[PDB]
Amino acid sequence: KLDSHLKELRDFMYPEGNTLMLTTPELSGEFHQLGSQLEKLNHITVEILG
Amino acid sequence: KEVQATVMDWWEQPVQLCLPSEERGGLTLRQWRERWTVAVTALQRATGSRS
Repeated sequence: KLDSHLKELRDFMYPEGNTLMLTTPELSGEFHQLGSQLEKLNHITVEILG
Repeated sequence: KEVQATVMDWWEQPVQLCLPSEERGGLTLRQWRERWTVAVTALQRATGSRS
Protein backbone atom coordinates (compact mmCIF):
# COMPACT_ATOMS: atom_id res chain seq x y z
CA LYS A 1 0.00 0.00 0.00
CA LEU A 2 2.73 2.38 0.88
CA ASP A 3 4.60 1.53 -2.28
CA SER A 4 1.43 2.09 -4.37
CA HIS A 5 0.70 5.46 -2.73
CA LEU A 6 4.19 6.60 -3.32
CA LYS A 7 4.17 5.49 -7.00
CA GLU A 8 0.78 7.22 -7.69
CA LEU A 9 1.78 10.54 -6.13
CA ARG A 10 5.17 10.53 -7.76
CA ASP A 11 3.68 9.83 -11.25
CA PHE A 12 1.36 12.72 -10.77
CA MET A 13 4.05 15.20 -9.68
CA TYR A 14 6.67 14.00 -12.15
CA PRO A 15 4.80 13.71 -15.41
CA GLU A 16 8.04 13.87 -17.68
CA GLY A 17 9.81 11.55 -15.15
CA ASN A 18 12.73 13.90 -14.39
CA THR A 19 11.45 17.14 -13.10
CA LEU A 20 9.11 18.07 -10.33
CA MET A 21 6.29 19.94 -12.05
CA LEU A 22 4.40 22.56 -10.13
CA THR A 23 2.52 24.17 -13.03
CA THR A 24 0.23 22.51 -15.48
CA PRO A 25 2.34 22.07 -18.67
CA GLU A 26 -0.60 23.21 -20.74
CA LEU A 27 -0.86 26.37 -18.75
CA SER A 28 2.84 27.05 -18.75
CA GLY A 29 2.83 26.90 -22.52
CA GLU A 30 -0.01 29.43 -22.74
CA PHE A 31 1.76 31.95 -20.45
CA HIS A 32 4.77 31.86 -22.65
CA GLN A 33 2.68 32.33 -25.78
CA LEU A 34 0.74 35.23 -24.30
CA GLY A 35 3.98 36.97 -23.17
CA SER A 36 5.40 36.68 -26.63
CA GLN A 37 2.30 38.12 -28.31
CA LEU A 38 2.23 41.12 -25.86
CA GLU A 39 5.80 41.92 -26.64
CA LYS A 40 4.91 42.15 -30.36
CA LEU A 41 1.90 44.36 -29.58
CA ASN A 42 4.13 46.74 -27.50
CA HIS A 43 6.57 47.11 -30.48
CA ILE A 44 3.89 47.99 -32.89
CA THR A 45 2.57 50.61 -30.42
CA VAL A 46 5.95 52.22 -29.83
CA GLU A 47 6.64 52.20 -33.53
CA ILE A 48 3.36 54.09 -34.33
CA LEU A 49 3.85 56.70 -31.50
CA GLY A 50 7.35 57.27 -32.66
CA LYS B 1 -2.06 48.54 -39.04
CA GLU B 2 -5.24 50.45 -39.44
CA VAL B 3 -4.00 53.22 -37.20
CA GLN B 4 -0.86 53.43 -39.33
CA ALA B 5 -3.04 53.90 -42.41
CA THR B 6 -4.87 56.74 -40.76
CA VAL B 7 -1.60 58.45 -39.89
CA MET B 8 -0.59 58.16 -43.46
CA ASP B 9 -3.80 59.78 -44.80
CA TRP B 10 -3.35 62.68 -42.38
CA TRP B 11 0.18 63.33 -43.64
CA GLU B 12 -0.43 62.97 -47.51
CA GLN B 13 -3.99 64.53 -47.73
CA PRO B 14 -4.81 62.75 -51.07
CA VAL B 15 -8.14 64.51 -51.58
CA GLN B 16 -6.23 67.64 -53.12
CA LEU B 17 -5.59 65.71 -56.50
CA CYS B 18 -9.14 64.54 -57.02
CA LEU B 19 -10.33 67.52 -59.33
CA PRO B 20 -7.46 68.26 -61.86
CA SER B 21 -9.51 70.17 -64.51
CA GLU B 22 -10.83 72.75 -62.15
CA GLU B 23 -9.43 76.18 -62.81
CA ARG B 24 -9.52 79.12 -60.59
CA GLY B 25 -7.89 82.46 -61.52
CA GLY B 26 -7.12 80.84 -64.99
CA LEU B 27 -4.84 78.12 -63.32
CA THR B 28 -5.39 74.51 -61.91
CA LEU B 29 -4.50 73.56 -58.19
CA ARG B 30 -1.48 71.77 -59.36
CA GLN B 31 -0.39 74.88 -61.14
CA TRP B 32 -0.98 76.88 -58.15
CA ARG B 33 1.04 74.37 -56.04
CA GLU B 34 3.74 74.48 -58.56
CA ARG B 35 3.73 78.24 -58.43
CA TRP B 36 3.94 78.00 -54.73
CA THR B 37 6.81 75.42 -54.80
CA VAL B 38 8.76 77.75 -57.29
CA ALA B 39 8.18 80.72 -55.17
CA VAL B 40 9.12 78.85 -51.98
CA THR B 41 12.22 77.55 -53.64
CA ALA B 42 13.13 81.16 -54.91
CA LEU B 43 12.63 82.57 -51.48
CA GLN B 44 14.71 79.90 -49.91
CA ARG B 45 17.50 80.60 -52.59
CA ALA B 46 17.36 84.45 -51.95
CA THR B 47 17.18 84.19 -48.32
CA GLY B 48 20.45 82.34 -48.38
CA SER B 49 18.32 80.35 -46.30
CA ARG B 50 19.66 77.08 -47.43
CA SER B 51 17.00 74.89 -46.55
